[PDB]
Amino acid sequence: TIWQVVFIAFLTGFLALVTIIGNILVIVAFKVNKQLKTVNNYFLLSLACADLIIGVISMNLFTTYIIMNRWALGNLACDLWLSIDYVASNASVMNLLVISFDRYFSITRPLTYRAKRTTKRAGVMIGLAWVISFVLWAPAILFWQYFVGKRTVPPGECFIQFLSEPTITFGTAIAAFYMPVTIMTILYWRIYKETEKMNIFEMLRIDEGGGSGGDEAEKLFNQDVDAAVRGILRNAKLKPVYDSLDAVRRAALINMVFQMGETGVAGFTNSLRMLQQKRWDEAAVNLAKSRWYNQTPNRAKRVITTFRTGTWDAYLIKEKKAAQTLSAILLAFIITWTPYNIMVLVNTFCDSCIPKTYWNLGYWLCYINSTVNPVCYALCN
Ligand SMILES: C[N+]1(C)[C@@H]2C[C@@H](OC(=O)[C@H](CO)c3ccccc3)C[C@H]1[C@@H]1O[C@@H]12
Repeated sequence: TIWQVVFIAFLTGFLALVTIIGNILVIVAFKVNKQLKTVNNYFLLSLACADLIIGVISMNLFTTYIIMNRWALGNLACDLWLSIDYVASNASVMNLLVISFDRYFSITRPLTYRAKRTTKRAGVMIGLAWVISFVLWAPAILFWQYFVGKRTVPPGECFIQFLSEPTITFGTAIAAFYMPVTIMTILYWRIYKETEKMNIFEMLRIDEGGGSGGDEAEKLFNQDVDAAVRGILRNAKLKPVYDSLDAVRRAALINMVFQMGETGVAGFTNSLRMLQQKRWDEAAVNLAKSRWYNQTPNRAKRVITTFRTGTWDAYLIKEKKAAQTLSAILLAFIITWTPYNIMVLVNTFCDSCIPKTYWNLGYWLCYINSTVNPVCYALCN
């Protein structure tokens, strides 16, 4: 009847504005605050831009196609709305690929990539993403009916002409969803597994606020770490303490030797006794009331915490939070776009087995994915 139409228009209207509000609020928080324009947060701007377009146009136009059950906007308004919807969502999956590429190279190759992530290279990746999405859809939707010589799409309805064949649509489905999802699936596991994955060499790197050095600097750094341990073994007051410590707290001991020298570390008599006597809680308070905690508090606070917990929980707080963001992003993407692509996968091997009702619900389900992304920004960061 029409009673369900009213309810349909209310629910679809609610999701339209809340997507827009969420996206606009993100952009304002990017243009105002100069502390949110980072490398990874710059890619979240392109996502907020693409999702905003869908919320203001695609969400508003596709609703009328369901309500009136007919397209009454013309032929020039049809091919444009499809181009807008397909380019923005294609730039969207390109943005997600760039986001997933940044974290994968920052973990796998932290020596020759972490110091290469600039704003210049970030602006190009986004710029190219929007251009590539344009070349693949705009001519294929606008200038395909002319190459044929006629418009296959009948008046009153609206759909892409070159995607009439289920075979082509399926091929489009794989390269565009199945292939990026499987890639981002492999990347995410590589990032989540290589979380720790944490040695002394990188431990010092953080405390120094240090950066990735050359290939030769790694040869010298290893010799310095190896020679530091030899000095601890030579030391008659450090050797018994160092030997009783585990591989995690051993490195934390070298952290102080690298800083204050072997002799300076040997000063903490009461602390070293507590470390050998497995009294971690008492040594943490003890090391926090020295001159070392007052000279370099942030460096000490991470070393002291390493002693207390016995884990690398003081050097992964920024990296684990970076994985929680991507986890919330790809989860919403594979839970919404999948039921549509499942149908595309199925529709390829049959004729009439998937109702237009399910194609509509499968279509609208992907729209709300653009709404979760602004929420994931306030749910993680
Ligand atoms: C708005 N949608 C609902 C349409 C259908 C789906 O997209 C797809 O599944 C296909 C590939 O399977 C696709 C279309 C365009 C761009 C990339 C993929 C989700 C989004 C996307 O803009 C389209």
